[PDB]
Amino acid sequence: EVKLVESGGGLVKPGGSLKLSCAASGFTFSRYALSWVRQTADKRLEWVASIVSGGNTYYSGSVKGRFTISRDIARNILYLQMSSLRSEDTAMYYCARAYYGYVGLVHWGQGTLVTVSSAKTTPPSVYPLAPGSAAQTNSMVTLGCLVKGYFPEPVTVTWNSGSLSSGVHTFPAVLQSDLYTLSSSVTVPSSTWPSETVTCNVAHPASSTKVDKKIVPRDCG
Amino acid sequence: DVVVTQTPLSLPVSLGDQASISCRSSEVIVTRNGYTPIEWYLQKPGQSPKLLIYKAYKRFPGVPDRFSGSGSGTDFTLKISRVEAEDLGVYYCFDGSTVPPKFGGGTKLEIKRADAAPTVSIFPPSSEQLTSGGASVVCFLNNFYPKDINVKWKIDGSERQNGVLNSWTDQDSKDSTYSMSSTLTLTKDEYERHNSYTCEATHKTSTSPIVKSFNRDEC
Ligand SMILES: C[C@]12CC[C@H]3[C@@H](CCC4=CC(=O)CC[C@@]43C)[C@@H]1CC[C@@H]2O
Repeated sequence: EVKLVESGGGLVKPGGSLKLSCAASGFTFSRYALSWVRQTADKRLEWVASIVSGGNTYYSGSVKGRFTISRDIARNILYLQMSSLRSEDTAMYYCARAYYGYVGLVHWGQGTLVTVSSAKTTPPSVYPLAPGSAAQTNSMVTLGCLVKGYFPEPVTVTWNSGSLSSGVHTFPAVLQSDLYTLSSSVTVPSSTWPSETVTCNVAHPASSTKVDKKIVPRDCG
Repeated sequence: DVVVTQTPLSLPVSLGDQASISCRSSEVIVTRNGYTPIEWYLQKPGQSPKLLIYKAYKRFPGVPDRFSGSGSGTDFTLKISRVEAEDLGVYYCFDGSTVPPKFGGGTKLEIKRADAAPTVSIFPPSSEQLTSGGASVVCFLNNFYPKDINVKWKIDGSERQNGVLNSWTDQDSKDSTYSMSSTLTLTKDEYERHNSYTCEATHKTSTSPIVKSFNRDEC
């Protein structure tokens, strides 16, 4: 099986440097042309650089002179050295293998995220989202969790450690002035809450933060 | 540096119907060893992009025959015979005629389904956040279609424009609906200076806005 896996992404200050890795497996590493493609927030795709079996390397205008793509044939790892990182470089970086020759980009990995900014890493604040009393009760009830003031992306949210997975809607984070905010909602039978516990689990790798917030019905004395 | 223009930006299609996506290159395609360096990719929600068609009309193994590619000189088209729910996602054409190879701006194929109004829920700020001086009122609008929707926040009756943060999920393949989140952020001082809080949702499905609200002084 062909498999390519990116790693190395993270938060970096402008002008800084970062080296990305892409572990290859399931094929003759030096036989194929390997490429780096990035995807910006507007989901647009931009070819970054490629290295063919010949060793020859190529770059995109914006990259030229700042990035360097290389490979360690022995360890079966593709690299992307970055420097003079500009805000414009913030994006999800994927590595892919040509299908053959200069034809097609296949087996892209899950990608690694590169955030270039001056803002400092900030732990998320996790707030529980409880309804309005009880009067407005049908068979279902919707609860939620607000995760705001963290940086950088990403953060993960699960419900009941993952036990609760159906009826969930997690919204893409929005950046408002150097800080992200995200929310997740979950709908459960009104008869099971708050009888049984409903808790959202939020993890923020960048800050090694991990928080579990139980959703408790509003005060109401 | 060539320029690849993709059309349209969004393509709503009914299941069973045909999908047509096109790409024009600001320059005649430069054949490679004869074939044309034209390729199409599909990136499904939360997944990495994948190859569908290459050489302009060649089907990468595993891709259903429902997918076909055609075209010539700057003009190229991706066609999906009978769209299935799972086809949902963003398509991209790729023109690697010269360095640097280029991607079209993408086309979000959207599954057309019966209009459905959103199930709206409003949540007041949490104790914990108030204790910190912040105050965010949240409104969830779930499982609706079409995606176009208007959400107005009213505090004690007046429309609030500043301090809102909206976010939509991609289209769910299970039911073809979209869900949205609207967050109104304020200061604790202000939140306690008013009484009523409401999010009004105007959706094609009704000239009557769906309204949800609560009074800061209640249960
Ligand atoms: C990126 C790619 C490998 C690198 C190829 C590219 C086609 C255009 C091209 C022309 C060159 O002169 C160098 C290699 C490149 C830059 C191929 C398109 C699919 C394949 O994976």
